[PDB]
Amino acid sequence: KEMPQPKTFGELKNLPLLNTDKPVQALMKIADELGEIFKFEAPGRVTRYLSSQRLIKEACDESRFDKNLSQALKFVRDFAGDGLFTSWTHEKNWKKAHNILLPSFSQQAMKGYHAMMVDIAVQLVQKWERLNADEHIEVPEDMTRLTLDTIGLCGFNYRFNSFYRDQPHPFITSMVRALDEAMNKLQRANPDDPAYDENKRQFQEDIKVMNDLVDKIIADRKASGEQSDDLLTHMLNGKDPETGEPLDDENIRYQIITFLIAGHETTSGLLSFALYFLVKNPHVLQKAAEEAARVLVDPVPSYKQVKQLKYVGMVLNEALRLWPTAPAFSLYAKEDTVLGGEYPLEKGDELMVLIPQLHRDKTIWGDDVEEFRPERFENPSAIPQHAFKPFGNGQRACIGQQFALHEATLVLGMMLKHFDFEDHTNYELDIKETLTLKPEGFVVKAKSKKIPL
Ligand code: MNH
Ligand SMILES: CC(C)C1=CC2=CC[C@@H]3[C@](C)(CCC[C@@]3(C)C(=O)N[C@@H](Cc3c[nH]c4ccccc34)C(=O)O)[C@H]2CC1
Repeated sequence: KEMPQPKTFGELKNLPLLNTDKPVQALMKIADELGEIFKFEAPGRVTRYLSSQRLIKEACDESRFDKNLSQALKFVRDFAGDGLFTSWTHEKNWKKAHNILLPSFSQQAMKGYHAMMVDIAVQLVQKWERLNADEHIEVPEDMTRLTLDTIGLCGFNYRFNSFYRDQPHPFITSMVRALDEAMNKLQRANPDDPAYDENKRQFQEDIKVMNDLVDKIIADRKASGEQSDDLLTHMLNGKDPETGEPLDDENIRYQIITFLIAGHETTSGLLSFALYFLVKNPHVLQKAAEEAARVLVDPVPSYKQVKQLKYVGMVLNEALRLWPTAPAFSLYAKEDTVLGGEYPLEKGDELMVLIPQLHRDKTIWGDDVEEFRPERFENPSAIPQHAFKPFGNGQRACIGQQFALHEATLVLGMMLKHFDFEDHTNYELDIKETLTLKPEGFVVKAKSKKIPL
């Protein structure tokens, strides 16, 4: 049949609909109006936005569809290169890096990172214990300090020392400005008016800053023979069991840059949304706080204790349901195929999965999809295949999922053990869109339960 399409702007087709500060939220409203699938046309390109589990369960069939690099990922590839996130599945360096790194990101590998994660989580708790009575917490700012420092220390034994600064690390200044330039180029019609030579100049300088610190990190480690159990040691020593080859130093740099992007606001967003929903749902906060107090009986949490924070895990899954912090991914058709018995696609045709809309499919979740209810995840096995996809799909799924959830469960556990929280401004959710999503200006007050560390 005829696929629905949103409003057009003459020869510009649908392109101006993404000339907005909040394109994901705009696409969600278009999905609300048009339903499970809509065509999006621009001069020279056509994609289809999927919102229903019924169609997304077919999109997630790896025999029929593979990961596409969206324009967003193609612009990020200028500095993330052939790292896992910005590689095609058919690139030799994708399969090598995947085989070498995947065992180092397992639930079981988190035992080795736990001590380092505790180091940064304790720095967060001590910061909040040390605030004066009249002061508040800038939640996304503090969560980003935690997640960046955690990936720096577990990733390559580097301390960003985010709790010791207002001003970002020079690497982060360049990474954030490079990510901004990549996202800004999406809505940039003609990028060659002489105003955009200065953007392009700044872009090349930020790439050089990122390449220089990371190449130096790798070079320093190769020299010292120092064997830290971090991802960088794993990458310098590891061999792909298929090819028998290791990663080269350039590819290792791209992997580190990719991990630092991922571990920044994409991961801290989960913690910012989780705390937002907890302060807006005080009975849910109380239930999560009762679990944290019952389970976290030692001054520092153990790996086994974090694994026993079941309700805190449910809280984080329910935050990922409503506001997944990497809210879309792109696929292409491996062969001519028919989607949902109705939508014929040619080989190469592109799909975009709109994850926030998938997570609001009433046929899966029931009518009250806007409610924050962690009890939806009492038994995560009960969720049908391809209904809950905040970490993407199949062999191209998030490699960091167990790392992100261990980090988030540990620190949210400790926060709920150590503090009562107040929504002292009655904060109005305002979701800022970058490469990720965050509750912009989210602030709370934390009152110590005066429990020692
Ligand atoms: C919450 C936190 C969080 C979310 C919601 C998340 C979401 C995603 C989604 C969705 C994809 C699939 C993208 C696509 O185009 O299909 C993906 C791919 C990826 N992610 Mn993770 N990601 C992390 C944290 C997250 N990632 C962390 C932390 C790391 C590493 C330290 C990480 C490293 C990756 C890598 C690497 C890939 C690419 C995997 C592959 O294609 O082989 N990540
Ligand atoms: C780096 C990772 C984390 C990201 C992945 C993304 C995937 C989908 C993106 C994204 C959410 C940013 C907003 C545009 C959107 C929804 C998209 O459809 N974009 C399509 C369609 C599109 C929009 N503008 C374009 C300009 C040219 C070509 C295509 C487009 C695309 O990027 O391809 C974006 C966030 C950043």
